[PDB]
Amino acid sequence: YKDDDDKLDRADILYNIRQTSRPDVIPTQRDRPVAVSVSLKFINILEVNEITNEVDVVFWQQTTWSDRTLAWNSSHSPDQVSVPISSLWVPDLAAYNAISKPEVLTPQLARVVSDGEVLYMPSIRQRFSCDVSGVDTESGATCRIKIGSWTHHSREISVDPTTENSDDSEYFSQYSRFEILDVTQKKNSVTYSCCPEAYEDVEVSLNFRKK
Amino acid sequence: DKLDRADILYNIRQTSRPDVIPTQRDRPVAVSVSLKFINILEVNEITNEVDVVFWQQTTWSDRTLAWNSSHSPDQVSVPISSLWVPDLAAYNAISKPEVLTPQLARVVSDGEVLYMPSIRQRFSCDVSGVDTESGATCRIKIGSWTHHSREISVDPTTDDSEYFSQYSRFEILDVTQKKNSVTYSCCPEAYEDVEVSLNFRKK
Amino acid sequence: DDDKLDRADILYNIRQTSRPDVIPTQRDRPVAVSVSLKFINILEVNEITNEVDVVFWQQTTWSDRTLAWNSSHSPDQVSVPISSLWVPDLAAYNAISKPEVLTPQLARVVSDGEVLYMPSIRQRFSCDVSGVDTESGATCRIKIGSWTHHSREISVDPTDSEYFSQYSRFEILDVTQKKNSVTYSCCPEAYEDVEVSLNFRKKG
Amino acid sequence: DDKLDRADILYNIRQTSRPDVIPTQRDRPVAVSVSLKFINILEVNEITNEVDVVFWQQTTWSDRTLAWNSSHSPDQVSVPISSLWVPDLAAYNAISKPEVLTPQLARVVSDGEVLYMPSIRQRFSCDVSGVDTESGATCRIKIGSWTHHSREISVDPTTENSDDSEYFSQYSRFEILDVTQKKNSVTYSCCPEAYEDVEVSLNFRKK
Amino acid sequence: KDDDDKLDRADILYNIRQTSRPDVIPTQRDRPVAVSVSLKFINILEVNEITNEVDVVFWQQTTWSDRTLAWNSSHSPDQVSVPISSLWVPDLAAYNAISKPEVLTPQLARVVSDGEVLYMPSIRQRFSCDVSGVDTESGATCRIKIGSWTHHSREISVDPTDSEYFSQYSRFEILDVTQKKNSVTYSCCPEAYEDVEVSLNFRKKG
Ligand SMILES: COc1ccccc1-c1cc(N(Cc2ccccn2)Cc2ccccn2)nc(N)n1
Ligand SMILES: COc1ccccc1-c1cc(N(Cc2ccccn2)Cc2ccccn2)nc(N)n1
Ligand SMILES: COc1ccccc1-c1cc(N(Cc2ccccn2)Cc2ccccn2)nc(N)n1
Ligand SMILES: COc1ccccc1-c1cc(N(Cc2ccccn2)Cc2ccccn2)nc(N)n1
Ligand SMILES: COc1ccccc1-c1cc(N(Cc2ccccn2)Cc2ccccn2)nc(N)n1
Ligand SMILES: *[C@@H]1O[C@H](CO)[C@@H](O)[C@H](O)[C@H]1NC(C)=O
Ligand SMILES: *[C@@H]1O[C@H](CO)[C@@H](O)[C@H](O)[C@H]1NC(C)=O
Ligand SMILES: *[C@@H]1O[C@H](CO)[C@@H](O)[C@H](O)[C@H]1NC(C)=O
Ligand SMILES: *[C@@H]1O[C@H](CO)[C@@H](O)[C@H](O)[C@H]1NC(C)=O
Ligand SMILES: *[C@@H]1O[C@H](CO)[C@@H](O)[C@H](O)[C@H]1NC(C)=O
Repeated sequence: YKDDDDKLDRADILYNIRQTSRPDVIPTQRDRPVAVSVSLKFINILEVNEITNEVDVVFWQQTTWSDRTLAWNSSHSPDQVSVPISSLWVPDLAAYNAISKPEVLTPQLARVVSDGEVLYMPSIRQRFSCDVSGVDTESGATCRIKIGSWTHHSREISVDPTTENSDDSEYFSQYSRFEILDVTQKKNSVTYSCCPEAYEDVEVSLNFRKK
Repeated sequence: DKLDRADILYNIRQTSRPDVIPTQRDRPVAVSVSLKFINILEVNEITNEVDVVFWQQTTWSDRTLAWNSSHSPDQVSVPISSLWVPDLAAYNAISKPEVLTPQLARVVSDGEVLYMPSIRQRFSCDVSGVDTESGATCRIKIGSWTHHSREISVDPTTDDSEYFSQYSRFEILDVTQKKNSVTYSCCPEAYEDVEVSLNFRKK
Repeated sequence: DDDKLDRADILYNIRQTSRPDVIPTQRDRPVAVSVSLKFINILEVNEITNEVDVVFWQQTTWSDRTLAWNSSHSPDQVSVPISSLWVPDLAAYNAISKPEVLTPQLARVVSDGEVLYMPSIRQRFSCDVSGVDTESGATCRIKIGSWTHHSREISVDPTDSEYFSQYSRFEILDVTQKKNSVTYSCCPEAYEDVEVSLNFRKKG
Repeated sequence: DDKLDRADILYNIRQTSRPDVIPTQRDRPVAVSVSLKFINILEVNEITNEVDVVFWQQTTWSDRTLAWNSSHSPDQVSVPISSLWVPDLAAYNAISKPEVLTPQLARVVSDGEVLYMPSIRQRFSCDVSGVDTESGATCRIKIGSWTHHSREISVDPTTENSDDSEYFSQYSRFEILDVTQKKNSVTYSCCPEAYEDVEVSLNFRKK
Repeated sequence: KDDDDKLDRADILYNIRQTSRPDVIPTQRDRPVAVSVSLKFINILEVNEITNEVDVVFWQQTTWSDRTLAWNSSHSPDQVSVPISSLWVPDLAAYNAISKPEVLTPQLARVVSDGEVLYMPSIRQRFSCDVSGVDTESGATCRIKIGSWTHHSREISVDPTDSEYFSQYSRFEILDVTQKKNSVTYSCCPEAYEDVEVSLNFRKKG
């Protein structure tokens, strides 16, 4: 703050974050799962198949977590900096019903806050297999997207689904063939017969309609 | 906590040889492959081609990666570039395997390594009778590309209802796997591969 | 100017001072980043889906005057791979494809410390196409800003078809680039963005 | 087998192996053998004269500086091809990048032979006329080095096809009739020297 | 006949990487670097009559010299293959390309012992150009601008030069190909940038 556009300060913070960050290791502070907070803000619904139950969409994946080893006294340093994600540890998030690669359309940077929180918001385009039934009714279709960690169980990573549907058309495209009805993010946990340990995910329920 | 996990990752990088196969004694390295399908995206009966998504459940061990986890974590997530991985290939594939998931493996304390990419990939196989109640049966041949049977053995394993999409255009009747071997006129040595047979039909 | 030795040394100097991940802010002032798009063709237009497939030259310029040298007996500009430089993390907010880059990824660094960067980009967008079969034409807006830097770190300044292709199915009516400000009911600080207005139509 | 034997052989290869320099022993060209074994014909366009196919590029050449005594050690190993010199093979009538569908590894034999066989999907312009008849279409593919003279790289075409059935998809909408490979040396106004290739001729038709 | 001393080739390659400067224009004598560019078309695949776009495959014959790479070819090879990773290469771009160039060949060059570098990627790119009368006897006449992307004329000068490499199975034939020197000057920047106009005149067959 104040002296925020201090280039030397910024260089040093980044040097520090690199001396300290370990990108392949989960920043479990203590014992608790890393609380990974995830929220999708959709931008567009591009392609929709009534027949094959497949949607093409574009969403901003608002993602956050803390690694307080990264932290620093921002008394006379800047409050945040931007850091290429290849430098930081990043939750290994994935969509379990994804049917195409997550396509990132944005620079792969993240903000680190002086308190050790990281804000990561990539713009993603991706296809899913989900219920497209009734997309032309006016109760609308409801497409459910499941996202959590691919390899870290619940005692290692937990998903917080805190989200608001009020600001939703601050994000969505005025020019879509579709319109958003509601977005519902519910936290739940999934186990698997083969395997111990429950994996936290957020279930993002996308309610939408052809205009 | 994470200084343990950090140090376990250091040990893995010390010992691991991502390019050399971890042969115990003079035994083959035993690889378990088990496909659990999630989607069947496209199917052509005129060309005999299929576009599927599946979780490739894979396990083997390297005991040199093992550690005493009395008072340290039991497993850790590790980037597969740091480990040896079986060089597996679907012999009858017709697209590159597109991996949909972070390329991370789980390394267990005993030296077991758990790796399971979600894969999207296209195959040429028998689609005759997809529109029929008895369904088409498509076999996918997965084995090692460079290691013959004395270096790598591929052992199948395993139920399917817990993975496959309800919203699919198709349903799964049955998925069965069997160990198979591959030889060639030109080439001495046999190659193990698992034959996954996907029996399926339109809803 | 072309004395090769001067050039290898200027590039060595730049790689010593260049901090490719750190913003070149000076005097606790933002980095000023002029952006201007020069459209080069409009390849595919879809009026049912409101998507446009365009190819454009993105004139980008800003300065880091630590990179400066005394060119009194030295070349005034050099070409420098952008791997070696900080670059504004520009993104198009209503893009729907990743920016496919058709050109060598070099920049020109000028002895005064100004950096001239201009990639040819083909990218699909979600914009307004209604009226493209009308003489007043479609108007399609593209919003470009920094992805992670708010206004106090990065500013984006605003500024015919000397560039546009004469073999496109479409003709350009006008282009206007106004500097608008973005905030969200979410995050405190404003983001500086240049809204580019492309008014164009089909020929007939 | 024996892991540290295998590790050590890898170390040895990475000491001696020069991935960017041709392995010319006793000053004559590197012989490269090339055998294509088609796995499927996925798409043919009869009017645009283009075929899309899948094949196994059986490639072998020798690099004797790579050799070791295999009395009490493995006979071959697997090696990532980026640790090795590979021939710079190209298909002159290819109209798409080669899409390698398999692990990019090779087998180094203890006599210094390299064994490399990528599975490849590529599109070619060739003759697809008569694909619906039964003398068939014959699609000629031309492969050779992109930058090396016959004096630097030589191309062995030796090739059987009695075993075509072992490779080709039974479920293809086409059937192979024959595949013959002929060496062929080409000169260029550009350059003094001639560059060898191999014509592969894919005589095929629908079923 | 000493083209094959493998150790000799190792050392030349060693010498090249020591002297080479992959990100520095190799300007001799305060000359601009002279780059010859020459296209030998191979195919024309997807001509679209309405969008006015064509899809071509062509071998970009490209050459220039860097005398600092030169060695005595007296008792050593005349040329060597070298990865372009290790050499400077002109930042050439097709100004009216609407797709990225897709290089279909190993990205190597030949360095001759005089410092001449021969570089020829086979390329497959999509262009926005005049495709009027493709199925007439006059043909379509599609022109392609290829120049340095960041170097002006005092830095790089681009110089020009049948149908001997064009595919007979193409649905098109080549009438003529002409290549002209050219400049350019934008109401934006002072200097002029040299380019090459390549004029491909062609038509459907029959
Ligand atoms: C509360 O919502 C969030 C939760 C977690 C992480 C990020 C956000 C977030 C950040 C955010 N910006 C900062 C930011 C941080 C980091 C990366 C990119 N951006 C602002 C902004 C402005 C213009 C383009 C893009 N992003 N904007 C929105 N809508 N949400
Ligand atoms: C027999 O089962 C296996 C055999 C070998 C390897 C993996 C498995 C396995 C692991 C597994 N998970 C852990 C894991 C290990 C490693 C990588 C990713 N995941 C659970 C889980 C849950 C939610 C998303 C993802 N993975 N889940 C399933 N179904 N199978
Ligand atoms: C206002 O003009 C600009 C502002 C900022 C950055 C670049 C430009 C600019 C540069 C420019 N050239 C130099 C250049 C600099 C750097 C990179 C590429 N090119 C000339 C030229 C000519 C033929 C192809 C390409 N570029 N041309 C145009 N029209 N604009
Ligand atoms: C005459 O045979 C060849 C000549 C030259 C190069 C390779 C071969 C070759 C090798 C070969 N295998 C070894 C190998 C070496 C290297 C890479 C992959 N494989 C076995 C095998 C069998 C099933 C799938 C994969 N590979 N199989 C066949 N059919 N041909
Ligand atoms: C006037 O001719 C040229 C001018 C400038 C640059 C290249 C050439 C050139 C070189 C050339 N060959 C050498 C070479 C050098 C380097 C890379 C690839 N090849 C021969 C050859 C052989 C087989 C495939 C391809 N090219 N062939 C043709 N047609 N043109
Ligand atoms: C941060 O630094 C300031 C220096 O003025 C100091 O007063 C303050 O106590 C420090 N805070 C912490 C938590 O160390
Ligand atoms: C592992 O280490 C613990 C102490 O850390 C020791 O008591 C034990 O004997 C060791 N071995 C096994 C198999 O637990
Ligand atoms: C640059 O150098 C020249 C001579 O080397 C000198 O005359 C001049 O004062 C220096 N500084 C500037 C800003 O030109
Ligand atoms: C191989 O090794 C053995 C023992 O090291 C040695 O006696 C022999 O001469 C070597 N060469 C051959 C061809 O056996
Ligand atoms: C090397 O070059 C020099 C001068 O360019 C010449 O005198 C000599 O004949 C050449 N060959 C050898 C072997 O020195």
